[PDB]
Amino acid sequence: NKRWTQNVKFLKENIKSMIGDSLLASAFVSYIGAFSAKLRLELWKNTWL
Amino acid sequence: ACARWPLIIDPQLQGSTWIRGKQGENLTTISLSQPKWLGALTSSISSG
Repeated sequence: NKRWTQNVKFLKENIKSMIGDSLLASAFVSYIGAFSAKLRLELWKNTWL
Repeated sequence: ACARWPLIIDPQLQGSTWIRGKQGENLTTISLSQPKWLGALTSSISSG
């Protein structure tokens, strides 16, 4: 019960947090890919995140 | 996880070698300069 309540509560926090993730993921897959290491990193870590 | 078709910019052929690795079976390689290339694609589209 204690180990399945913990898996529930974590998964409920893992829905809403996999809504903000998917935005970054999608934004990243669509555009980033034509750029070079340094610039790619500056787009998703220095501006988006 | 690509929605659009993957066009790959690969000098040094790192990308090409890895697609042959990942897609091992029936990855039919077709230069645009191949003579019957329209036939080989349209047959692979239909069942490939």
